Amino acid sequence: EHVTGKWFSVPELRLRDHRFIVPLDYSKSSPKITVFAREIVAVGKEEQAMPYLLYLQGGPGFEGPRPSEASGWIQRACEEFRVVLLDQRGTGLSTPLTCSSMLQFKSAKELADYLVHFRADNIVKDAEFIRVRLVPKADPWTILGQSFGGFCALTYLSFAPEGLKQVLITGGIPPIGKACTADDVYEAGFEQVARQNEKYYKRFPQDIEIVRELVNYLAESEGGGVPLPSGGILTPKGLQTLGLSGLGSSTGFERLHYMLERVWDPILVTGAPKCISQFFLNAFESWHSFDTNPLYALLHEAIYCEGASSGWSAHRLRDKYEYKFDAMKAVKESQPVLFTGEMIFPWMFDEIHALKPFKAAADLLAKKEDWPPLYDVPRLQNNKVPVAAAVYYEDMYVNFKLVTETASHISGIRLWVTNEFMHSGLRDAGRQIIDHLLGMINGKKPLF
Amino acid sequence: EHVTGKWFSVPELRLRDHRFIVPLDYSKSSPKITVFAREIVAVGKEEQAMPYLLYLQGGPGFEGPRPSEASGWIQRACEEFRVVLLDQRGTGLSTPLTCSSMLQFKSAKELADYLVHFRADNIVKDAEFIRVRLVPKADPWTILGQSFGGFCALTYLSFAPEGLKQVLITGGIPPIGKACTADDVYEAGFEQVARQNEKYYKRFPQDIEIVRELVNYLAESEGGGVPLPSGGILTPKGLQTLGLSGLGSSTGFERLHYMLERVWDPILVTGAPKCISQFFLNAFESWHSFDTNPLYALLHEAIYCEGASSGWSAHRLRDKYEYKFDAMKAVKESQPVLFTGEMIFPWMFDEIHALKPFKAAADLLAKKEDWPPLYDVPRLQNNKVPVAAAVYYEDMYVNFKLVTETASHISGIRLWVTNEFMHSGLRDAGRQIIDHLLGMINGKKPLF
Amino acid sequence: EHVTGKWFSVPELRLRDHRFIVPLDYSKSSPKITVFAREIVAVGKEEQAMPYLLYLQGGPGFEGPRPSEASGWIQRACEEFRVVLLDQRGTGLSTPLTCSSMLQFKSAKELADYLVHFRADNIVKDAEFIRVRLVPKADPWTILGQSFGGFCALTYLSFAPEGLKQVLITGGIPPIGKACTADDVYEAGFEQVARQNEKYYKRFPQDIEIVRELVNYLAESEGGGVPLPSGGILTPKGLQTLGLSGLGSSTGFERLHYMLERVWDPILVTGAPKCISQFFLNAFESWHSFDTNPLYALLHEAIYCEGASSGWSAHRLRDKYEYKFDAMKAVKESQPVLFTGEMIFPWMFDEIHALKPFKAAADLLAKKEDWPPLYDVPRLQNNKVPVAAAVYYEDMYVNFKLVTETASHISGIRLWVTNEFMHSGLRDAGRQIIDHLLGMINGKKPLF
Amino acid sequence: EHVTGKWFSVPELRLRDHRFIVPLDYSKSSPKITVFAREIVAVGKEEQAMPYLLYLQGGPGFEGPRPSEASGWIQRACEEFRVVLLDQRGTGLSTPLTCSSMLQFKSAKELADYLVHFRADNIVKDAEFIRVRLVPKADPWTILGQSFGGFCALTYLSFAPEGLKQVLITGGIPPIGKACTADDVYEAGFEQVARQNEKYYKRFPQDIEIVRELVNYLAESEGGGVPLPSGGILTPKGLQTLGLSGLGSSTGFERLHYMLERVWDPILVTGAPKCISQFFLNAFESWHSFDTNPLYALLHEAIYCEGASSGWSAHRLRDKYEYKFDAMKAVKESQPVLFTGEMIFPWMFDEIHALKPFKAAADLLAKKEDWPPLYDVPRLQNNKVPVAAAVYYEDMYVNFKLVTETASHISGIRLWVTNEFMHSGLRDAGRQIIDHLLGMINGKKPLF
Repeated sequence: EHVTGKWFSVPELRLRDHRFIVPLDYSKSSPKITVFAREIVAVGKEEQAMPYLLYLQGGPGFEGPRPSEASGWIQRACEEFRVVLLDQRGTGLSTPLTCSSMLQFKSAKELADYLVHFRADNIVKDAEFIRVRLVPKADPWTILGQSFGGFCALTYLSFAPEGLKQVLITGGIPPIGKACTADDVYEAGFEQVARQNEKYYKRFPQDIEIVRELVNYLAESEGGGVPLPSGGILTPKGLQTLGLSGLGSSTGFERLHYMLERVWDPILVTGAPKCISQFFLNAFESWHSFDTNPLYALLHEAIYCEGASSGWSAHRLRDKYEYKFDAMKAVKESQPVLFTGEMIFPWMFDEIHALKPFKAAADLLAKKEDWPPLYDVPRLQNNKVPVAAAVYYEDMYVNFKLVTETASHISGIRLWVTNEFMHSGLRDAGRQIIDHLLGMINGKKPLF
Repeated sequence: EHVTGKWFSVPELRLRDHRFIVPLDYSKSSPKITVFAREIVAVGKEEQAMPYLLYLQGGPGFEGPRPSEASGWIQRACEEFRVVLLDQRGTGLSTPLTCSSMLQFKSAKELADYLVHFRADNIVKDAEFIRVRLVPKADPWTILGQSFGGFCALTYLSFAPEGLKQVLITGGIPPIGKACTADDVYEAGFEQVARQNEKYYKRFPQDIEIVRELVNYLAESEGGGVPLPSGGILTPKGLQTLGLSGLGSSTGFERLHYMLERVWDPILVTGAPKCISQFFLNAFESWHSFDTNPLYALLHEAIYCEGASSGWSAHRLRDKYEYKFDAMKAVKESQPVLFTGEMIFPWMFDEIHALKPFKAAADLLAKKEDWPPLYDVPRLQNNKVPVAAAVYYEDMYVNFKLVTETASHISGIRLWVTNEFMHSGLRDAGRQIIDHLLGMINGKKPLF
Repeated sequence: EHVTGKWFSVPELRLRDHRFIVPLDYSKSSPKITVFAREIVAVGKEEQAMPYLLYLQGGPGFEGPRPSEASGWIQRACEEFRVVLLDQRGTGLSTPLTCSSMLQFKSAKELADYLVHFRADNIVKDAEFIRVRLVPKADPWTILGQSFGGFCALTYLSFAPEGLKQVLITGGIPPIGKACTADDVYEAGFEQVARQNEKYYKRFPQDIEIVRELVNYLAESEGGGVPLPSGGILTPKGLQTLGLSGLGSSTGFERLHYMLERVWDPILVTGAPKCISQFFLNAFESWHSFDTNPLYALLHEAIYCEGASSGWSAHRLRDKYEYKFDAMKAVKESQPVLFTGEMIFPWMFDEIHALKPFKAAADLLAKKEDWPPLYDVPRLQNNKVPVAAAVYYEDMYVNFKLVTETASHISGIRLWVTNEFMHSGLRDAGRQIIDHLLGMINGKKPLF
Repeated sequence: EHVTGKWFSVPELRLRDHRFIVPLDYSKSSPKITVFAREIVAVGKEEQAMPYLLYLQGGPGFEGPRPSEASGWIQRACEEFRVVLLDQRGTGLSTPLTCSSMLQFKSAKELADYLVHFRADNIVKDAEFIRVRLVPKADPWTILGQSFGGFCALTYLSFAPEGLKQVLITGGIPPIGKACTADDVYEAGFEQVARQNEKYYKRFPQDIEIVRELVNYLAESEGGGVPLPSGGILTPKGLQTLGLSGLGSSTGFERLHYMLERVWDPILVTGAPKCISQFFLNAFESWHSFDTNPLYALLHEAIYCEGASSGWSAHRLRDKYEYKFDAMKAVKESQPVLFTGEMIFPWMFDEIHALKPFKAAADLLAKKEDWPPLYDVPRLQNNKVPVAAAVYYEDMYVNFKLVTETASHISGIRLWVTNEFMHSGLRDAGRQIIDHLLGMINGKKPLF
């Protein structure tokens, strides 16, 4: 089954939507799920025969871009390609596993045994099920992957590379070659997270006292925290999560300072006490995404598993660095408190109200040993499909050593190391990323 | 008293903060208030002498711009001046009246006697208190007003105009010359709101069935609306206020369609009912500002009063148009339901959870009939300060027929009527708005 | 003693020469030396007071840029500073140690005791001697260093750091922290040279056979070679030095392909023997710089020495890599012949006619211990001068691993890593380099 | 017989080489010669049908462009045409007549009887033999020629107008209508050469003494000169030959001044004699091209012959101007000494070491009568092929008055006179030269 809507406009572009009915598990005919994609073109090119580009989104539970106008990489891509934006399984409009949707299962065993079908390998099987129907004569297409969309791209080079014309990857080469790589990722991740904290306080020296005051006030409170507007808790452990975007994203240092300006509430009536501001508690409750995209909490470590369980791998490895990462040791010893990022911890399923009912199913995932494979190293060592990659030298989401060690196992890969961009660099000056990566494959900047 | 911080850097900008201690009520010495402003200059110009520019922010209750990069109108303004961004009284870092802050007052009589000090005719006395201390030799300065910041600028042209070099306005010309203009504003408002709804359903035709089905489900639920995560309710009246920014801001039409794509949850497991999605409820609760900036609800109609009571004028006028604006009538007579904007109603203080304790103080303000005046028409009728205004022809938030009569009383005003921007226009290619406005005063485009 | 010439013109640029009389060695009063510098400004600014910039030239033994028009980085720099181009002592117009000029010394010991005064520390004492006489008020100035000019810049951050406003470096961070780093620099050099040879034959597959047929005819010829026009000899060991400019720079891969097409001359008269072409022998003799800049042979390995000898360290290291770099093993075993990098060898003073008499003085330098030091790590660790550096990821001359660890010993250095450019990146796209490196210090890009 | 190679890449361009067998003399069909042309296109256009363009390099005996990137005129031409670069017979890869290769001929008569086949009429026979099997359908093509390449192009319009779509010329219009025009060319040549020397010493006044001191030293030296590194001799007549490219070409004035700074070696040891520098003698030996392209000396005056001999016409014409061009008279009278233009003299074969053995064959050519035709004026007077020419008003190499008489005989020629450019202009402003000349033919700039 395949159905599609009428064309519609946003300023400078034309858009259309497609819906497919596809197997839950390709080992069976039944049950089915819906999968959704949106096709985009520049004005006046609705019927024109052109090459196709597939975009694969940057994170385990995130949806396709949803543009309001032509800008950035989409505007540029539309100068050459039909652009296809795919809503990955369980997110966006492709059978969504919202915090309300996952309450339909009676028991944690049923939820865990459903969630295992949503992973990188099935995302690639759905992309192949789309191009054989969407593309004229079932021709090959180009793919662009950001972050986790780059991990999907290496699974596509490993299995069914016959559909690929050329591959572009931004900030998205994974480590490969072990039954679970998660321990090597987080052991290196804490070192970049520590260095990004160094840069933040070096730029904004005044904040060291502000976070100190706030960590005391949250810890001296009767529960080790304070209630948020949506019935969750803010605690000194919860405060340390702001780094996930506040340190690793391109506007993060700028925004994190402007939020720490508004922490306390003013005394209007004399004799009233000093208090935490409702504006800060509302802003914190709106900063993260886990209460909205819960697959980014549940399936995060499972992207590294290829034959063994992760067992809450980030939570083990925090104990190797907790002499500097404990907020309570920091305030006692007069050290700055350190923020953390791209890593998840068991206690988040206690403090975040929307995750409360999934505490059991998250452990059944964390303990699963029998994860199927994601990559094929003997094939990648023999690859024929052209590959270009943007590699960021100071990236906290994927470590540079793990990238360059892996790049030796892809046969023909060309890559540019640059220091000039954060992990967000396909959004921030995205136009020149697409020009530079296409230029290598197209032959404008030949082997150098 | 006046205190000044150290400079800090944002990409291509240099920023510094100033804090002033100011009378609550200028009729006496004390109590005091703290007022905050941020001074901005381009790289390398911290010590250079240049003309000053003051920005007056566009809404009751809003903080100033908070820039994370140079690019926008601020980049242009920094080519010639050292832009000053003022957090208005009670709105931002200037002793904010957050929800948690307003709970300090023991009775509705105390809160209502305090909120009356937070109007436009005091925001202009703070601006005069600042320039005599901030500007070299206390020289005159130019002022830029967006929306409600234009209403402040007209009080400045009538009271203490001696400090002004020239005035630039975007939207923001009020009706003047009655004791309460709010009836006249809202009688015009429902006409543009009806028109803009026509255009929305002409552009996205399939949404006519999506809102219908949703209004029926919200009417059939127990006690009407479904409960929101913060303890509010989504009634079909609450669904109609979604159009406030959705129909009147430049990105609003596309963003409102992409929200209506997400309404229901998928039937993942057999026998589970059709159900409203946690994503839609969270997005709805994140859409409006009244919990974040409650001073925008409390003092909205009170900007139109000069010695007469508003008495919930927006709610009186709705009954004149109820034959088309009643959502229950639309689902029975198969007509499209209409959304609304820039109008606040009594029931919001029953239903938006953050506003629940302030209902009594909102009625004491709504029934007040002895406000001081905002304007002085005999002085506007003798004005010598140069004035340039950008006037948007199809503006939802201030009406063209009321602007064009008021523009006859300002003695030397030049104004540029255009269809090509919505009310958000200073944030939508603001570089050309500031160049075109300055070109009319400076003499690049002389009178014709 | 100090003299200066009259201004003269070049398209869009106005030049002027200054000549200084300087001691041969400091801590003594005599003998003297002349040192030459050339001031450059954009049109009409000759009388205008501006900041100064000094350019330190990139090869040991090379004269300054000598421009024919305003172009590249000189066109940019003259928008802001009064660029000074320095002919380093022993080069250009500054006491030139030309291949006939050095024949005035009656013995090899006499010559060797002269050449020891021409290192990087004395180049910084010359630059200090210029500033205090040339610059108004004797103020600080900004220094720019390509390659070995970056080695000079780190001695200027080690000794006399008071003269510096800010430092810019390009492909020029030295290794630091050992008595002689040359064995490491070379252990790493043969690794990158092997990589660049792989890319060359991967791009031009036909050249594998053309260098194997050529190495054979040269090995079969008398003495294993053929006579050059100046009476030197071409041998299979001598042919490998084409890799220096051929593999390490930005036009070398193309220039080296167009030269290898020209190797054999045609049979015009039947029965005439197959012979080596005069265009190839003339272009090979014209390809290197050792006939023109003999100081680039004699002092080259000495730039890595502090209190220990080099002892022909590049020749000592090729013995570890012999099995791939030997050209006669390569033809016997049917493998491609490799070309070599920025290395000097004992035999090079026998093959090249211009170097023949300096063979004895080369050994007296190569075996010399008690070289005075160049760097002061305990001052680099607590530096306060701003420093920016362009660092190239696939550089053949300075190894990335040695650069990135040495950058950790400068207190505030802002390096940017890139793969976009080769070592020549200030000549090609030089505008970008000055805008980006100034932008990291000036404030256009703050720390992230 | 025709062969073609595989494609290869340089930055922004794709290149391929074609090799053809042609007769030595078209009247006998034996012996054979191989001719080489390189085809160039922009990226991704290898297969696409677009019009061909032929380029004629225009130094007698010089190699075609040999590009390493897209820049100048080739970057622009490839926006419209399939560019074909022809190595003219006897140079580049088209069976080279280099020094070592001409030494196969047994006697001067054999050599002279070979060289008479390497002229401009046969270059057109070769170019027509290529079009008929390289171009699809054997269609017409556009041609471009600088200098002697425009010489060639008027013989193409004389003898094979069927193949020409249009003609573009950049200062290659010769004076036709006599049996040998060389006496007219050199009579008008010494006038320009004198006026260019007056501009040089007016721009660089300090050089007047430098050349005088150097002419005295060369004349007083043993045997009337100083020995070059290659075993040639620098005599004072040899020093005057710098002007060939030092005056008439675009950077010549700049370069020639920087070279005259380097003349003398310093005195490092007290009482050493003052001496001519090894840098200067190596630079002078590297300045001229006659060692690299001996066909440029041997077949120079032969381009002006159409039935009468040249008889060393430049050497004879010099006698009319000897009162100012003799360097020995100039020093004795205390006048400036003048550099010479593009011209060749009998003594060059006694002083340039590579030319020494060809002295006899040069005189057999210089005495040859019965040279065949080059032009057909009764066809040029009724030509129908479109022609566009860039004509330079102060050109050293082709005299303007000889162009303006010849341009009256071509029927449809449009020419633009300019003083903006020296003779080199197609390499200095390439882009705008091709845009301006095509603009006359295409109808951008109609008759006016």
